Order: sequence, then C-alpha cells, then structure tokens
Amino acid sequence: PFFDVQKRLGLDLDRWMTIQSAEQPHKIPGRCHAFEKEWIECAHGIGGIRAE
Amino acid sequence: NVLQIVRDHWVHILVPVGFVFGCYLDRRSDEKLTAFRNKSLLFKREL
Amino acid sequence: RLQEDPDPEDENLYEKNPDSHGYDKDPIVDLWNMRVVFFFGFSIVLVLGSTFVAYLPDYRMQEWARREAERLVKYREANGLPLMESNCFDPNKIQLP
Amino acid sequence: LGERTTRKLTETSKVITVDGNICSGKGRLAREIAEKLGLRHFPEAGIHYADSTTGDGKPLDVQLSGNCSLEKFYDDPKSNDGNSYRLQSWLYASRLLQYADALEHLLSTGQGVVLERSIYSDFVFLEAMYRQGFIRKQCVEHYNEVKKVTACEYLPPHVVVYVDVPVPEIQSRIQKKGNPHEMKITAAYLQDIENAYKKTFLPEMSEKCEVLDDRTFHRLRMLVQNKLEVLNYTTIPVYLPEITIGAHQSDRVFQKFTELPGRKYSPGYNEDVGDKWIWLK
Amino acid sequence: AKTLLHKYSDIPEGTECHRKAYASTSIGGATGLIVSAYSIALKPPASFLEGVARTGRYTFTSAAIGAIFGLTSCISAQVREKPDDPLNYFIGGCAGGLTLGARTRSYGIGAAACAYMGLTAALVKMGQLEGWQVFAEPKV
Amino acid sequence: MNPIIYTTLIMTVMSGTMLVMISSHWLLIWIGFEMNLLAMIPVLMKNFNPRATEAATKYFLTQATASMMLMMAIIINLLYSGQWTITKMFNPVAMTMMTMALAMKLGLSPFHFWVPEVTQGISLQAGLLLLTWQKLAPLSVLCQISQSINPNLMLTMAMLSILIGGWGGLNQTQLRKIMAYSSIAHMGWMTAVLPYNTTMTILNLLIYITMTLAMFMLLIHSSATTTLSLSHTWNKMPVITSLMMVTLLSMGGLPPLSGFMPKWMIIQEMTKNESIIMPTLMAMTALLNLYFYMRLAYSSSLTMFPSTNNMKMKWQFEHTKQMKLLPTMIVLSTLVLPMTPALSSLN
Amino acid sequence: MLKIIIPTTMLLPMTWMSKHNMIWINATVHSLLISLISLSLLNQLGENSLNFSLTFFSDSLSAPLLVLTTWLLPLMLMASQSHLSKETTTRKKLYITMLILLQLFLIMTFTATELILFYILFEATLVPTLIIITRWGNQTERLNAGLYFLFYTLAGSLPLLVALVYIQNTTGSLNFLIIHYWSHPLSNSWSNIFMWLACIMAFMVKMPLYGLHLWLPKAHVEAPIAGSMVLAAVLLKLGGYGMMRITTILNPLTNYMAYPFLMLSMWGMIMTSSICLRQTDLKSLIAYSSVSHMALVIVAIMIQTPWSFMGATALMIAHGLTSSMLFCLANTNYERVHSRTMILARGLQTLLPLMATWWLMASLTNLALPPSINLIGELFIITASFSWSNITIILMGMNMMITALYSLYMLITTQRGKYTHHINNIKASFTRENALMALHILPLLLLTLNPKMILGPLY
Amino acid sequence: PDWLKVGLTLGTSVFLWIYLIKQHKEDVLEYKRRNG
Amino acid sequence: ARQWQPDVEWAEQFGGAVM
Amino acid sequence: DGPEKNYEKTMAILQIEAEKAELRLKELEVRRLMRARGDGPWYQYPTIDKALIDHSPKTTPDN
Amino acid sequence: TMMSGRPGRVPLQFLPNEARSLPPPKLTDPRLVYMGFLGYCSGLIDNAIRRRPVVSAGLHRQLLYVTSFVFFGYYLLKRQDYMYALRDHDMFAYVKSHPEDFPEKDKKTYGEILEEFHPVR
Ligand SMILES: CCCCCCCCCCCCCCCCC[C@@H](O)O[C@H](CO[C@H](O)CCCCCCCCCCCCCCC)COP(=O)(O)OCC[N+](C)(C)C
Repeated sequence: PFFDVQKRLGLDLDRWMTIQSAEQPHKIPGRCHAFEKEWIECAHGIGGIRAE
Repeated sequence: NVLQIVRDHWVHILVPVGFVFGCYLDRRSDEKLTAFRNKSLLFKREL
Repeated sequence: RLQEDPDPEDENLYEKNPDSHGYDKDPIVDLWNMRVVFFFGFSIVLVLGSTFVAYLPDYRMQEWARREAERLVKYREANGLPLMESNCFDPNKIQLP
Repeated sequence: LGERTTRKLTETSKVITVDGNICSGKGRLAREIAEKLGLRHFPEAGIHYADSTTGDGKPLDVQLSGNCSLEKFYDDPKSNDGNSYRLQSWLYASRLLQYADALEHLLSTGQGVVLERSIYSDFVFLEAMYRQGFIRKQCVEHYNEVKKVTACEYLPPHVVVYVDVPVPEIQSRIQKKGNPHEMKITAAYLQDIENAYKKTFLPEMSEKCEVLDDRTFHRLRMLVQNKLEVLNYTTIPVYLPEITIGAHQSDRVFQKFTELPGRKYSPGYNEDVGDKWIWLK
Repeated sequence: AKTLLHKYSDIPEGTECHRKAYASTSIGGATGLIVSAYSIALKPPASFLEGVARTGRYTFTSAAIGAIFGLTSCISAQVREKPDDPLNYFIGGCAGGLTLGARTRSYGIGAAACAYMGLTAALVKMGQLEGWQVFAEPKV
Repeated sequence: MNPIIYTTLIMTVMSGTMLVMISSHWLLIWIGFEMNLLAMIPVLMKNFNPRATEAATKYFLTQATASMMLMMAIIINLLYSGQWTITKMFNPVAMTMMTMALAMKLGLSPFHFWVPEVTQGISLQAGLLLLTWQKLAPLSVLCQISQSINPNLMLTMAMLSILIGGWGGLNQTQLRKIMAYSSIAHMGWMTAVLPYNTTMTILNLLIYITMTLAMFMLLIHSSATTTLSLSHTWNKMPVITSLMMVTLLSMGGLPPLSGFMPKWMIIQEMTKNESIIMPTLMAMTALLNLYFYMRLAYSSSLTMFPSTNNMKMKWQFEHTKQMKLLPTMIVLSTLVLPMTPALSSLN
Repeated sequence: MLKIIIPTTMLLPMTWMSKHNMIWINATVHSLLISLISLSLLNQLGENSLNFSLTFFSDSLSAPLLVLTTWLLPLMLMASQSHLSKETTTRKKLYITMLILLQLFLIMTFTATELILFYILFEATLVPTLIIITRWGNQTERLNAGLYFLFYTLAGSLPLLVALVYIQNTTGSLNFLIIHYWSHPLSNSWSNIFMWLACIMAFMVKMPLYGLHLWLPKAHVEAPIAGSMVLAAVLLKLGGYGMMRITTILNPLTNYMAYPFLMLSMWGMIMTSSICLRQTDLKSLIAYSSVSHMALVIVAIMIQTPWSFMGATALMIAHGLTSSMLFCLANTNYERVHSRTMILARGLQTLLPLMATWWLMASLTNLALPPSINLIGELFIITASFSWSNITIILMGMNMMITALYSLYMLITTQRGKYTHHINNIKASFTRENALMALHILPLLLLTLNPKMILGPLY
Repeated sequence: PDWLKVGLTLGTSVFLWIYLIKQHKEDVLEYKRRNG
Repeated sequence: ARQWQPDVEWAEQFGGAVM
Repeated sequence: DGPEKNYEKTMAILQIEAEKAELRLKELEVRRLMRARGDGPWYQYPTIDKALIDHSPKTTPDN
Repeated sequence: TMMSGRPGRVPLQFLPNEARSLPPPKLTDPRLVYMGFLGYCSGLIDNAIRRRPVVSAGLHRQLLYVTSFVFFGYYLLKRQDYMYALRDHDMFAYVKSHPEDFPEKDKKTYGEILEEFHPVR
C-alpha cells in the first residue's frame, strides 16, 4: 500500500534524495545529469508502461 | 397475572409478521421491475 | 477414568403414566402437542392443501391448448390442407449458403 | 498496566504461615497463630475454601465442590477409588489459592496477614501417603510435575514459623479429640510424616527464610490477581485414572453447577440472587 | 536451464528416437541431481561416501526414468505413426513407473507410479496440443 | 520490562512498518525493515525462557540474512539504472534476489522453515503479533513492485507455500505450530495472485489478519496450547470452544463463511488470465489445509475429551481482563460474505 | 419466493425466545404452516418458467422439490423430539437451529438463480449437516464418517467452482435464463472435455455414483435420524437438480461423454443392489437401496431424452419420501431394542401390529408397484433408456428383480417369524410414531392422483 | 448504578446518529444541486 | 444408547509431541 | 394473476441481465487493451515527475 | 494496480469531491441495514463471551455497536458506489477513445446464418 502521505502533506522529506539531479549542494552536477534530465522530461503522463 | 400468559404467547406473533413482511417485499421488488407494461404482445390500450 | 454409572435405560413415558402420546414428559403439554400436530398435519395441509392443489387454475394452459388445437383442426379440415406442416418455419424467410 | 501512573508501591511487610504439624495439634497451632498475628488467620481453606470466596461465600455439597471428602479418606484409606490421591491434589490446589488470596493482600494494603499452613507444607502428606502406599507412584509423578510447573514462579516464601509436636503426644490429644475419623488414623503413617517433614521441609526452607526488586513485584502482583492464572496449570492433562473424569460425569456435574443461583452468570450480573437489574436497564 | 527443455522440445514429432531419448535422459538426470541435493541437505547422510551413494542412487534412477520414457514415447510415435494424440506418450508414462518400480523392487509403488506418471504425461502432451498456460502472463 | 518501555518498543515497531508504507526512496525502505527488526527481537524475549532465547536466535538469524540479500539487490539495481525510486527494477539478476529476500521476509517456502519453529518459542501475544504485523511490510513493498515480478518465480513459491503449508499442518499437536502452518499456507494464496492483481491480495490480507486475530484472541482467552489442553475447555466456558469451531471453519473457507471470500475472488482473477490449471491445483490443496482445522475441531468443541477433576474449582472463577477488540474480530471474520462488493473500496 | 423465505428465518428468533419446554410445539406448528404457504408456489406455468426477483425464479422442476423440502422439517422434529430429551435446553434450542438453518439454505438453493449463487449455497449446505452428523451421531465411527461426507463433496465441488467462474468470463452473464437462451455448443478438443467433467463430477458425487458412493452408507450408519432424513431424502436429489440445470449447456459433447458414466451406473445399480441383498444391519441396507435407485436417476439424466427427465423428477421425489420413511421406520426399532443388527428384532410383528402395516406399505412402495409414483417414475426412464439402446432392458430388468427381493427381505426378516424371548424392552408404539409415518406415507399416496403437477418442466 | 459511562457512551451513540442524519441530509441537497 | 464420548485411549493419541 | 405480470417481469429481467453481460465482456476488452498499451487512464504505473529536476548553471559549464 | 495512479486525484483523501454528485445511498438500503445486524450480533457475542445474561444485559453497549457499524457502513457504501461509477465512466470514455478496437459489428440474424445441428440420440 504505497501510502503517499508525504506527498499529500507535501513534506517532501524523502523525495530530495532521489534522482541524479534534483538540486544538490553547491549545485554540483551529476556525472550523467543530461541524459537523465532528458529522459525524465520524456517521462510524465505517459506513466510507466508505455514509457518503457 | 394474565399478562405473563401473554408472555407465554409472545413468540407466536413473530412468524406471521414475517409472512406479511414477505408479501410486502414481494410487492416492492416487483415494483422495481415495472420496466415495461408495454409488451410486444400482451398490451391492450389502458382504460 | 471415574465416570457416572450408566444410563439407567430408555425410560418409558408409559412407566410414568398410561396414555402419553409419546412426546414430552409433562402430561399436560402432550395432549396439546398431539392435538396441534394432528390439526395441522392433517386437517389443514392434507386436506385444504390437497383440495387447494386439486383445484389450481390451469396455468398449464392445457385446456387452452386443446380448444385452440380444435380451432386449427377446423380450418385445416375445411380448407382441407394440410393439417401438419413439414416445416416449422417459412422456407423463404431464411437464407441458405 | 495502571502502574505507569504510580510506579508500584514502596511498602513492605510479611505474611505468616505457622507450620503446626498434627491432628488435634493442628488446631492448637492455628489458635496460637491467630492470636499471634493481626492479619486474618488462615481457616484451613479445605474443600469449600473456594466457596468461601466464590460469591455466596458459602460451602456447597461435597459432590462437586471437591468430590473428595476427608472422612471418606480416613474411613477407607486405600479405597479402590483413588480418593486417597484425589483429596491430596485437590487440597494442594485450594491451598495454592490460599496463597493467592492473601499474598495479593500483602501487595495491596501492605498489612501483614496470617496464613494457616501454606503450599510448602503440602509436600509432606503426599510424602507419607506414598510410603503407606495409599497412592500409586504415578499419582506422585503427576504431583511433582504440577508442583514444579506451578510453584516455581511464586518466588518469595516463608516469613513463617515451623513447629513441632511429639507423634505419641499428638496421638494422645487425638484420643481426646472428638471426631471418630481422626482417632482411627494410623500412627506409623503420621510418624513417617513427621520424620520426612523434619528431615526435608525445614531443612530446605529455613535456608531461604533466613534471608527474610520492585518491578518484579509488580509483575508478581499481576499474577496474584486473575487467580485462574495461578490455577492455569493445575488442570494439566496427564490422564491418571483416579483424577481424570469421563466426559459424561463432567458434562453432567457442570450442568449441575449452573443450577446454583449465583453461577449462571458473572457475579455482578446475576438476576437469580438479587443483583440490581438497573444495569441491564 | 530453459534452453535444455527447449532442446528437448524440438522433437520433431518423434523422428530419431535416440536424439530425443538423450534429451529426456538429460532432464531426468537434472531432476535427479536436484532431489539428491535437497535430500543431502535435509537428511545429513553421515559419512560422505554414503552421501555420494545416495546421490548416485537418485541420479541414476531419474536418469533411467527419463531415458526409458523418452525412447518408448518416440518409438510408439514411430510405430503407431498416429502419432500426435496424447496416448502416444501415455505408454511411456505407464512405462516410466515400471522403471521406478524396478529400482524400488516393489510391485505396489511400481503399480501406482505407472498409473499416475502415465496420466501426468498424457496431460503434458494434451497441453502441448492445447497451449495450456500453467504460468500465464499477467495479461488481464 | 515495565509497560512504559514495552509500549515504546511496540510503537516503534508500528513506526518501523509505517515507515515502509510511506517512503518512496528505497533506502528508507531498507531502513524500515531494519528498524523493524531491532524492535521486533526484544518483544519476543519477554518472560524469557531457555527456549525463547533460541527462538529469537532463529528469527534474527534469518531476518538478518534476508535484509542483507535485499540490500545487495538494491545496490545492484542502482548499479544498472542509477535510481532509488521504487518503480520497475532494471536487471533480472537483481530482481530475483529482491524476490528472494522478500520471500524470506514473508516466510514463504522453501524459506519457510523458521516460521513454524519461531512460533513455538513465544507466547501467544508475541506470536499473534508476529504472524500479523510482520506480514505487512514485506507485502507493503511487494505491492509496489508488482509491476515487474517475474511471475514464474512468484507462482512457484506461491504454490509450494501451499503444499508445504499443507503437509506440515497435518502432523502437529500443539496449536501454535499449527497456526504457523496455517499462516504459512495463506501467504501462498496472497503471494499467488500478486502478479495478476494486487487489490485481491490486499483483500485476502485483511481477511487473514482478522482471522488470526480471532484465533489468537481465543487461545489467549482460554490459555490453551497443546491440543489436549484445548480439549478440556468445552466444560469451562463452552462458548469459546463453540466459537473456535466456527472461526476454524472460516479458516477452512467453507463457502457461506467469510474466509471463502478470498479464495473465490482469487479464482476469479487468475481465471481472467487464463492460467486455469494453477487455481485448480491450488484450490484442491486448500482442502488439505482444511483437514487439520477439522481434526483440531474434533479435539475441541464437537466432542468432549475427558475432563480432569481439578477443573471443578476453576468453575467458580470468571475469566478477567476482557479483550475489547475480540467480538468484532470474530464477527467480521465470518458473517461478512454478502459484503464482498465493498472490496472495490480498496480500488 | 421472498415471502416464504423470511418466516423460515423468523422461526430462529422464535426458537431462541421460546419457553424452554414448549419449543417443539412452536417449531412444529409454524413449520407446518410455512409448508402450507410453500404449497401455493406449486402453480407454476405451462410455458414460461415462473419468475420473481432478479435473483430468484421458480421452474416447475424446482417447485415440487421446494414443497417437499419445506415439508420435511416438521417430520424431522417429530422424529427427533424423543430421541433427545436429557439434553440441556440451550443445547436443544441450538439443535433445531441446525435443521431450520439447513432448510433455509435449501429453499434458497432450489430457486437459484445465478449458478454461482446456486453453487455457494449448494456447498453451504455442507456445514450444518456436518455438525449434526458429528455431534449427535452415536458410536465412534461417526467422527470418521464426518470426513468422508465432507471431502467427497468438496473434492467434487471445488473444480466445479473454478469452472463456473471461467464460463462467465468466456461468455457474458452466468445467469441461468440467458445462458439457457444464449447457449452454444462446446465440442470435442480436449479442453472442452475437461470442462465437461469439471461441470459434472461434483453433481455426480453429491448424488452418489457407484464408483464414489462409499461415504454415503457410512454417513447413514452414523447420523442421528434427523440428519439421516435430510442426508437421504434431499441432498442427493438436489445434486440431481443441479445436474439437470447445467445440462442446458454441454451438448453435443454429452453424446460422446455419457458412455463411461452410463457403464458405472448401469452396472453399479445391479451391483449395489446385489450388495444390498446381504447386509448385516438394516440401517445400511436402506442406504444401499438408496444408491441403487439413484443410479437410475443419473442415467435418466444422461440419456437426456425428455421422458428421461420426466422420470428423473418423479423418481427423485418418490425415492425421497420412501427412503426417509424407511429410515425413521428403522430408527423406531433401534430405539426399542438398541440392536441395530437386523437379526435381533425377529418376531416384531407378533408383539405389535400397526408398525408391521407401515413396514408393508413402505417396503411395498420401495419395490415400486403400480401405481406408485416411484414406479411410474421408474418406468419412463426405462422407456427412454430402451429407446437409447434396445439391450439396456436386460440390465433394468435385473434391478427390478433384486429390488423386489431385498425389499421384501427386510420385511420378512425383521418381522414375520418368532419373537425373541428375552427382549422385554419393547413398549407398544407411541402416538408420535404412527403420526410420523402416516405423515410420510399419506402424501405419497395422494400424490399419485395428480402426477401432472410432479412430472416437472418437460411435462 | 446509574453511573456516568452509561450516559457517556449512549450520548456518543446518539451523537453519531444525529451527525449521520445531518451529513446525509445535506448530502442529498448537494446531490440535487449538482444534478437535479 | 448413551451417546459416545471419547475415551482415554482415544485422547492419548493426540498426546504425543507429534501425531 | 394473469401471465402478464410474469411476462413483463421476465422481459425486464432478461433485459437487465443481458446488459450486465455485455458490459462485462466489453470491460474485459477495455482492460486487456488498456494494460497492453498504458494509453488508458487506469493502469498506468507511477513514474518520476519533472518537478524534482532543477534548472540552474552548475560549476562546470556543461552538466 | 488500476484506478490507483489515475491522473488527477490525490492520495489519502477517503473520498473525492468528484463524488458527492452521485446520489447518497438511501437510509434503509438493505446492505446498510445488514451492516446493522452485523453490528448487532457482534454486540451480542460481546455478552455471551463474558458470560453475562445475554440479550437483556448491556442493551446500552449493544446499541453502541449497532450504531457503530451502521455508521461506518454508510460511508463505506458511498465509496463503493463512487468506485464502481468511476470504473464505468473510465470504461466508456476509453471505448470512445478507441472506436476502431471496439468495432460496431454488424448483426446478422438467425435466418442469415448457418449453424450445425446435433441430433440427440
Ligand atoms: C497488534 C495486532 C496486529 C494489528 C495489525 C492489523 C492492522 C490492520 C491495518 C489494515 C490497513 C487498512 C488501511 C486503512 C488506512 C486508511 C487510509 C485510507 O484513507 O486510504 C485511502 C484509500 O482508502 C482505502 O482503500 C480505504 C480502505 C478501508 C478498509 C475497508 C474497506 C472495505 C473492506 C472490504 C472487505 C469487506 C469488509 C467490510 C465490512 C465492514 C488512501 O489510499 P490510496 O492512496 O487511495 O491508495 C493506497 C494504495 N492501495 C489501494 C493499494 C492501498
């Protein structure tokens, strides 16, 4: 049961640690930030299945 | 004194009420199905 | 295993009293029991129920079927053909490969 | 579980169970003990000792309350019916409950309280009955497994006085004593009692009494309440022929137990005995 | 591996009985090593030579069962030349139990093994004919 | 151990599972299990027995190695996709191990051997809690990784859990070990349908928890353990044995009863997928599961094993410390059958 | 109907709230009344199957059965209410609840309509009868018996269950009316064959088949009579009802799959009847007679000719009443002398007459002689069977031989002949006994006057 | 014992009623508005 | 016909650690 | 009563249950497709959103 | 998982404002009253387990139980109807979304079609 209370309450307490980009201290780039960024921008309403 | 004797026959009232409630429910579930009354066959114009 | 001796016997109701009509130990209730059991076991279901079922209206539609069958017998006989169709449906109403 | 609001009592005292070991002298021991202690004296807590606390507070028939009857022990010891044992163990369960009736009170009011004979003393009657052969050995094995399983968790003992009387002298008072059954009692048995009793009971228990944590006490206090728990292992299934009962007699007798005015229902609710109907609204 | 069953799967039909029988022998050997493996794992043989005796037992038995099953099946295919109906495996199925019956030296276990192993095999063939999914994909 | 600490442990277990049910990041899930463990062991050690100690040794040893394999498979997932979000896994060699680790965490066979033993080592309180609350978290993550599961691997453990959950159930006397094989058998039914449709899983989960709450509250109410010990209870407080009968039948899934609702939705779902054979074998074996519920019913309510005499005094003394939640746990776990459709509330 | 079904529920509160020594009268009287209300259902229609709610309907096939099922409760009460007496009030009051709860499941499971509802009730019946067999049966074996009664049902029923779900996925609704209309043939292959057995085996277990009947005698040996009357007179018959239901699908495959079961049945009838000719004890003798008649029903269903379904219906009901009658009529002896074994009863006729008369009537209709509905029920299915295969008569005839013999046998061995000397126990026939069996046998004889209301839908 | 808890829990029960009929009642109105 | 309720020899069979 | 009530009732029944039947079959179609493609609203699995991504210059000129 | 993860909507709220528009279940919906008796019987067993004089005693608490389960049963029914109405909606919208894959098949009559006949023998 993936309760997503952190989302409904907006706490974001976990979400930050996720993903290669997503704001990192002193804005240090990930080694593979770009392909990742493109690839995630590709990923939204398509959702999971068609996305693969 | 006699009221206790009425207590002896308290239960007997129960089931016929069940039959009443039964005819009632028949009439209601039947009521829900009045989808037609305009059948391809058995329907003369109402009077 | 210590245990109570044994059932003394089945106990005759008759042992208690002549006339008991089986049923309960209490002499008073038994008479009522056989009375209600008979009055309904026979005098309401085996008669009124039986007469009832005996006079049920023909929702079999049997008599109707007989009368109407006569109604077809007449036209089939007077017109003279052919009583019994060999076909339960019209040939021209159906396509065939 | 309410202890969180108070973190248990800091009070302490002691209950006293005199260990007078005789026939008529048993009574004598009780009299000295009752006068000796402020706490209510143990009344013996025999066959109807449970009935005393049950609710009616009153003894029932022997048939279901214990189904043992001591007089039927003395009149025919070594009865083919294992009454010679059936009494023993039944008394042990009752005396255990005795502990629970009073030790809890020790943990409550904190007052001292006077027991009459107590569980550690029940070792010996069986210790002799086995020697006179009144009971078969398996009866004993059952008795010491249930002993070990039940007694071990009760931890503190003692704060109690051992005593002695001569066997022959007790035989003398026994003669003086009115009850016929007591007079019949054999001597060699009683001598075997006193011999083993002094040989072991005091020999072990005094070592513990000579020494006479709060969180453990609270846990123990929980055990004192809800007495079936203290009784929980006393009905262990081992199926010795003398103790065990076939289903018919038990179903019947318990069918008879419900017949009593105060037993159909939990005590506060019962309508047969004049408990208030207002609660039933 | 699935590639091995895939190897056995390309029978074709029942042609070249040996080619098939070798594969069935292979499968029987595999299952024999697995059963031997858990058996050794859960029934500590004591004295390891006895353990290899055990595994030799099971391995050889299951390998034998697979061999005889395979070749009787294909032979029946190449003799009756029906050759596609499920009963074509069933004899081998019935045969297989007897093999198992031989090593156990018991008429009973051999008799039961004949019947049930036979029915199982028959269901297998029937399944190849009908595309029964056993582990169907989520699809839904 | 005083209640004020005991309650903090049990609450941090609740937290240690809630955390799994909340966090999306994997690391917080492995933290969820990890915190769950440390807080699970001590509660098994209350009262403390020479037996209980090695019970906890079993439990810890298996849970620790399970958590290890899990973290390894997470790290491998990250190596081949650089992610932490749950989602799909991207490397089958890793995925099968996450399935294994969780397979230990549920106690599914052939990883199952610890569960019947551990249950033996602890009191029915800690037992019940172990068989219900511990079954949440790993399922709580399996529902999230249902999307990519390798169904073959899942159905094989899902079946074998039912056979082993059967055959090992016919054999035992003392009830706790039997409750262990009951649960180890139901988990087969939960984890079976999981690849196909998670909502049926969660339904079955709710029924299972309600059921085992019914039983363990009853065993607590009678303090029975070994089967014979249960046998005496018919004379003292006849009702509760006369109620163990029913709850047992609801374990058995005789169709008017609630426990039939799981199986009969499951059979539906899998049947949409074709896969027609698997539920037939599964449903046939569930019978075998039923049979020892029945034999256990024979020891208890339907027939009266001989009473011991000493019982009589115990008749005077009413049971105490009533457990409020119980009656509802019986009733929901039985009568609720004409309320299946409400399952769609679970969407 | 939803009207008959409510009061049947309503007796339960009435039972529990009844005064402790009056309950039998309550349950008896109202069960009789509700029987009479059940009787009004019988009307049916000559064309369309009668309908009610969305969730019930009343085919002519169900109605006589429904009337019967409602009719049996008082009977079981009259039999039971002296068999038990020393039992505690709460326990007795608990006991009749099993019976009435049971018939409630029957009234529900006959009117159906969804075959999944019909199934879940079909299997729901299993519990109360289990409880009754196990707690109130005499002697030890009953425990074991419980199990045989149980798994043989489930092992049959469970695949049927999955099969049902399957169909409502491969087609639209599972409902009976539309599936009667939307029906389309399934044919050979291999998947379809397993579909066939999956949709037959449970029904062919619940009415015993010769290869599978083993649980049934061992149920009847054990169960207290109230369990016996239901377990014999009804549940078998309902398994038959369902199997007559599901045959709306299948075809043409039935033409190809009937044969093995027609062999187990055509041979099992003569066989079981033959075993029936040499029992040690009566209570079993009756049971095997029951299987020996059910085989006729099951071939009557499988040859699927309309005559065969007419005969199916008639024989189901007639055998119902006659079998229950023989059971109570045997329990009477078992109570009077506790012998169970038939040999000890000996010259029972000498010591009392009227029971001998009931033995006569009951056995007499067991062998089936004209114009008992039993007979006429049987002759049709012999007719259709004979149409199906001219040889088949040679089998049916042997049945009609042996069913004579053992039937008369149970009469002449436990009656005619010398009294045993020392058996003083017998005590001259209670009113309830005569009342009871008169209640079995009178309806059975009136019923012959008006078959046309019992022959069922294919009339 | 007339006692407090009785009227306590009873009062809570009546409260769950009146709240329920409340929210139902308004819910119907909102239904009429959003629909007809 | 006093019913039948299980005997000692009966109950003992369950009394082992494992049936 | 006359057959008429029976007849109308039977009519309405057959209509309703038929409608449910066809709807169930259609639903299975919709479901197989929707899971096959993900194009439908209600089988799509959660996937990462943009909102986490930042858009700022980063030490090294590139990325 | 279906339905879960559907675009729009928010996680933990028990019941969308998007509902509300659906009619509420009526007060005496039989399912609901069944929740009533469910609570009733639970309230009764509550007595029987704890000895008690069953039925007449604690009629108070018994009323508490029945009100409890009928109360929760209400909202649970609302979410029920909301959910089913929801899947029906999504289904129809999807069948408009892909008309091609849900063909409007032509309906030949029985006269138009041949079908094999199997005589009963
Ligand atoms: C110490 C003893 C051990 C105790 C262990 C037992 C603990 C039991 C816990 C059971 C969990 C139930 C969940 C209830 C939490 C309430 C939060 C609720 O609002 O969730 C919402 C969703 O609403 C819930 O679905 C409501 C569930 C209500 C529970 C009962 C539903 C109907 C029961 C069906 C069975 C029939 C019985 C009914 C009789 C009353 C939001 O979730 P959502 O973001 O949307 O989707 C999450 C993903 N899912 C669906 C896969 C889970």
